[PDB]
Parts: sequence; C-alpha cells; structure tokens
Amino acid sequence: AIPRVAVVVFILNGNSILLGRRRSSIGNSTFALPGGHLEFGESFEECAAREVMEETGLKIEKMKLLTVTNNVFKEAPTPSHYVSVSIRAVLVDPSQEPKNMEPEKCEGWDWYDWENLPKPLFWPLEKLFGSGFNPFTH
Amino acid sequence: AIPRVAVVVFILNGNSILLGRRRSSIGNSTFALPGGHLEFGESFEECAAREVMEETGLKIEKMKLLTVTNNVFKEAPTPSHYVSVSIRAVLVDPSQEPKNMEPEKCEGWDWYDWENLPKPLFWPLEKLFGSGFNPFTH
Ligand SMILES: Nc1nc2c([nH]c(=O)n2[C@H]2C[C@H](O)[C@@H](COP(=O)(O)OP(=O)(O)OP(=O)(O)O)O2)c(=O)[nH]1
Ligand SMILES: Nc1nc2c([nH]c(=O)n2[C@H]2C[C@H](O)[C@@H](COP(=O)(O)OP(=O)(O)OP(=O)(O)O)O2)c(=O)[nH]1
Ligand SMILES: [Mg+2]
Ligand SMILES: [Mg+2]
Ligand SMILES: [Mg+2]
Ligand SMILES: [Mg+2]
Repeated sequence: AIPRVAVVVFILNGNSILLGRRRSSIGNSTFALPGGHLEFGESFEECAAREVMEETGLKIEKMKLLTVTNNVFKEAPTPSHYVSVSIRAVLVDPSQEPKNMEPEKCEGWDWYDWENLPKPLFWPLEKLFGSGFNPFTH
Repeated sequence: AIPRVAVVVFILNGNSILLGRRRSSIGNSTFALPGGHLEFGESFEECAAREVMEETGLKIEKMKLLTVTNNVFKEAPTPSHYVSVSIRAVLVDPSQEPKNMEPEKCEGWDWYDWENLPKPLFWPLEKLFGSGFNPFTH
C-alpha cells in the first residue's frame, strides 16, 4: 500500500475529449481517459504519449501539464491510492481514428463533446470535473 | 524501482520561504523545502501539515496545490524517481519559530527572502524557479 503515480491524457479535438469505458476491477464500465502507470525514469510527456499509443494508436503532440489529483479508493477490496497527473494534448492528425488496442481493458475509445459528456464517468474524473476543472482552458 | 510521491511545502512568511540544508543521500548539503513521502490514504494537504510538523514543529494552514514536478535523480546511489507535489501554506501563528526536529536529516531551518535565496539550492527546486515559477503569485 503506497501511493502510485498515473498519467492521464486529455486529448482535445475540437470541443471534444477522448473517453472509453473501462473493463477493470476499479471503475468497471465507467468512462475514463487514456493513461496508465508512470514508469521509472519516464517523463510525464513520455508516459502520456506512450500510454496513448499503447491504448489507442493515436499520435499526440503539444503536451502540457494541467494538474495533479489525489485519488484514494478507500473502499476497494485491495488498497488503491493513485496520484494522477493530467496532461493536455492534441492529435498530430486530427482525422486519425482511435483503435481499441487493448480490448481486455477498454470497450473502445470515442470522442465526446464538452457540453454532452457521457455517464457514468470514472470517479476521479467526475471529482475533478465537479471542481470546475476545464482541460480546454486550465 | 517505481516513481514515488513526495509533497514539498512552500511556507510563505512575508516575502520569505523556509529552507534548510539536507543531510541525505540525495541533495546532501543543498537547501530544500520541508516535505517528504506521501503516505497511503493521506491527502496532499494532510501530508504537507504532517511533514512540516515532523520536520520543523511548525503549524501551518491554508494549504493550496501549486504544481507537480517529475524529478529523476540519476546521481542517486539507488533508483530514485520522485513526483513532487508542491503545496503553498502559511503559519497559523506568524511568530512561531522553526525547530530542527530531525537534526540527523537537516542542518536547520531558516527563512529566506525571495530576492536573496541561499546557494546551493537543491536542483529540483532550482529547476522549478528557473522556469519562472513563483510560489507567492502562482
Ligand atoms: N486510465 C485512467 N486512469 C485513471 C483516470 N483517473 C485516474 O485517477 N486514474 C488512475 C486509476 C487507474 O487505475 C490508474 C492506472 O491506470 P490504468 O488502470 O489505466 O492502468 P494501466 O493498465 O494503463 O497501467 P499500465 O499497465 O499501462 O502501466 O490511474 C482516468 O481518467 N483514466
Ligand atoms: N524534502 C524535500 N524533498 C524533495 C524536494 N524536491 C524534491 O524533488 N524532493 C524529493 C527528493 C527527496 O529524496 C524526496 C523525499 O523527500 P525526503 O528525503 O524529505 O523524505 P522524508 O524522509 O521526509 O519522507 P518521510 O520519511 O518524512 O515521510 O522528495 C524538496 O524541496 N524538499
Ligand atoms: Mg496502459
Ligand atoms: Mg490505462
Ligand atoms: Mg520527513
Ligand atoms: Mg523530508
């Protein structure tokens, strides 16, 4: 039980962000960002681009740190504390279609408009958005 | 070997911040902020107050997130990668003096004016400042 670092990516395309339904013990079936565990020696930007590539195939650019959130899943059956570093990015090719590279972990990735976000959102994302956080302007 | 989360605290007192020379494997003899490892189940604000109390005896309040930095210590004798969450705080009692609670880990804590910081600064702290980061106005 130690806090673990994740990097999560807001890929902005027009007024939309990329989200996908998790297949996981935590946040199962909820809509979440691409992202994953930060590796030893890795920068935030390296992690963001690598995770997006592994999960979606998408090539990203203009990465920028947004914020960091503390996410303790106190009532999970196994200890889960994540510190999630949010990165903004855009596509090198805004017409590039997302692929579902890891179907065991995600139902598929799709674009959602900022004014018509899907439900249910993964709790850390719900919590961050409930605070007023806006990845387009932060 | 994994990235580990630390919380570091900019205690603002007038135009000064608290710094102390480290006694450590990492950043030995360099001036650094109070702070340390985030514990499982702890918030960033709770960690800031706890670490400051442990290291300095100071009572702080109005803890606010500033930023996060990614610091891989290639010079360390063991794999050392810290994701360092910066918190701003102030003293509950502006007359309270710091105390060197852990003299085996620090040479002592003092206040330094923003325009006349001491040298050598611990390099992650120096890098943050070199970017234009100002904890008073951020
Ligand atoms: N993927 C994703 N993870 C998030 C979000 N918000 C958030 O706190 N996290 C935290 C909780 C996740 O369990 C944690 C690690 O990400 P993950 O569950 O996608 O793990 P992963 O398999 O991609 O990690 P890896 O094996 O690729 O290193 O990051 C989000 O919106 N998306
Ligand atoms: N104290 C402190 N640590 C910093 C700074 N910048 C930075 O990257 N770190 C990283 C490097 C340290 O090896 C790492 C852990 O902090 P630390 O050495 O003070 O750890 P600690 O013993 O106080 O942790 P704990 O046992 O009290 O919980 O945090 C800073 O300005 N101050
Ligand atoms: Mg992944
Ligand atoms: Mg993932
Ligand atoms: Mg400590
Ligand atoms: Mg410390």
